[PDB]
Amino acid sequence: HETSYGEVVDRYWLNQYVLNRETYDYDTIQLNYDTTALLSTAAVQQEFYKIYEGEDARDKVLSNKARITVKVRSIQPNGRGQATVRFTTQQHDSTGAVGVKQHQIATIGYTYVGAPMKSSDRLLNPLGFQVTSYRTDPEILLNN
Amino acid sequence: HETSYGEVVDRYWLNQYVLNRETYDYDTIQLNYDTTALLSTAAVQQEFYKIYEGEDARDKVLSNKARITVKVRSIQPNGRGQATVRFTTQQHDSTGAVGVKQHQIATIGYTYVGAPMKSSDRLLNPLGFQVTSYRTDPEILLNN
Repeated sequence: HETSYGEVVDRYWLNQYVLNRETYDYDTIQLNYDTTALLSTAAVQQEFYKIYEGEDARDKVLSNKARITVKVRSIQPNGRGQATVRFTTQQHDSTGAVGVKQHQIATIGYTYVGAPMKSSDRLLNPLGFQVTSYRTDPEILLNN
Repeated sequence: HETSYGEVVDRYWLNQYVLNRETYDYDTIQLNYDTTALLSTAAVQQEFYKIYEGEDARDKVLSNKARITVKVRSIQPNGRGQATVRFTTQQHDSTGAVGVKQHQIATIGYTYVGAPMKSSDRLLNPLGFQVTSYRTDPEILLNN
């Protein structure tokens, strides 16, 4: 139960993680941010929080004047606690300007630590899913 | 695996159901509505959809001019496929008018039907959680 809960359950949590972390939408940002934090180890929390700190904090810069919309294309767990997630992001400014679609890959380390101590956390993270490492990179696209 | 996945997992799904079904928030209604539909049997879907149909359709009436905020207080599964959920609702109009807090009980029948056929559904409902019956009633409050 620590390493994996099988492909379907691991994909559920990985999907929830990528969607909540990579989406930028003022309408849902409280939920997206809190979900991402809940599902991250302390070290990954600190990495994520920096996106929302400082002069370039994403919420300060985008405000309610742009959305970053995320489409997950595939999720491949290796069954050993790592996964890759292929996803696209695209920024839509409230003015109607649309950015170029970005093809990305998240490389994710994860584990399940057991039911959280606090009832409130346990209600939203029953198995103690925790992302232990997270990075994103451009996808390789070999055109023919 | 059909009747229950244990208290912690059943509470996760029951909580998600009540929050998504009973919350009214224009900012999250697409997600709330779709989640509720996904997690309901066809018969329960038809009951839920009626809230959003006709002249008194809740989205038509409240628009983006009010929110109904939900606080779940307790969730008691019986381990046999039924649960009660104690929750409060309170309407906040965008003007600042606030309604009286409503103390409610949801009586819920549920089951798990297995991984959905469609990949898209399976990513959001990995175990095939399905609400098979759902009603809400005022909570009994015996004051002393």
